[PDB]
Amino acid sequence: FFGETATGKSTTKRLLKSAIGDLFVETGQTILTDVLDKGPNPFIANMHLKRSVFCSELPDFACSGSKKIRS
Amino acid sequence: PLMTDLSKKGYILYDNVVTLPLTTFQQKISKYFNSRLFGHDIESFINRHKKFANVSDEYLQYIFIEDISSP
Amino acid sequence: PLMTDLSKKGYILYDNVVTLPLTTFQQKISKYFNSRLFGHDIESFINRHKKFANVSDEYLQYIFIEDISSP
Amino acid sequence: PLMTDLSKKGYILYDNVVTLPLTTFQQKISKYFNSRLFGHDIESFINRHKKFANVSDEYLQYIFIEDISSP
Repeated sequence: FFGETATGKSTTKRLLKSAIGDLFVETGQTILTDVLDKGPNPFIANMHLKRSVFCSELPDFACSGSKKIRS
Repeated sequence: PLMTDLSKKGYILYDNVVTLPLTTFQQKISKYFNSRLFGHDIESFINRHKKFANVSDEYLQYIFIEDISSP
Repeated sequence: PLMTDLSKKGYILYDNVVTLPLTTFQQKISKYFNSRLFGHDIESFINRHKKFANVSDEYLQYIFIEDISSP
Repeated sequence: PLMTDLSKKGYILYDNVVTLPLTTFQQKISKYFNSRLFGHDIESFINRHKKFANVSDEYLQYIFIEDISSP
């Protein structure tokens, strides 16, 4: 979902969460950057038997100290 | 309609884009604020739309109000 | 009211703000304290207490007692 | 079989590969595709095809499709 800020992208988020119920979950930035095969990573644990995960608020990647996303 | 004064500066309107030299931008921002302490945030701001349109010419699509408002 | 008498002693009344040259305070504190020994401590105090009047001039918001009291 | 005319074009059968210098690509195609910033993705490969011949001479393994076939 690409666009400028304050374009109502969260409106669809809040509509879909209410429409779906418990099957929708918001997940932070751990899964696309941080390693999940090493250490305790409940992020992959809670997604079991879920129908929708969301990920947002991704910051700048060119900033100093920002970890580049491993594919 | 604000062509006249810009045409007095020798600039040429290409693709309805006002040619703002990068050096002039640095000069006008440094006239008001320090540039050494404001380098990181400024470069982060400009990296989003920075591109090499020419080998040595870089025009910015932002027009300062002080350059178009008569004193 | 007593700023004018201090004004002739190297102080400029800019926006009712006392302007203190750096070297005046450097010499006054180095007349007794070896600045080499506590250079880091003085530097830490400075950047914790530095105030930017403008891009170039730096001033301290204090008036020495001997500056106003006659010897 | 095209070595009859490519010999006059500067093709040299070294390491069983005949290609073009890297310098001519910047003026023709890479004018809008800068290699100083966004070219790194290919540079990692390019460095694996360069040879210890000259520091100021670049030898890139790329042949234009239209350079041989008449449009």
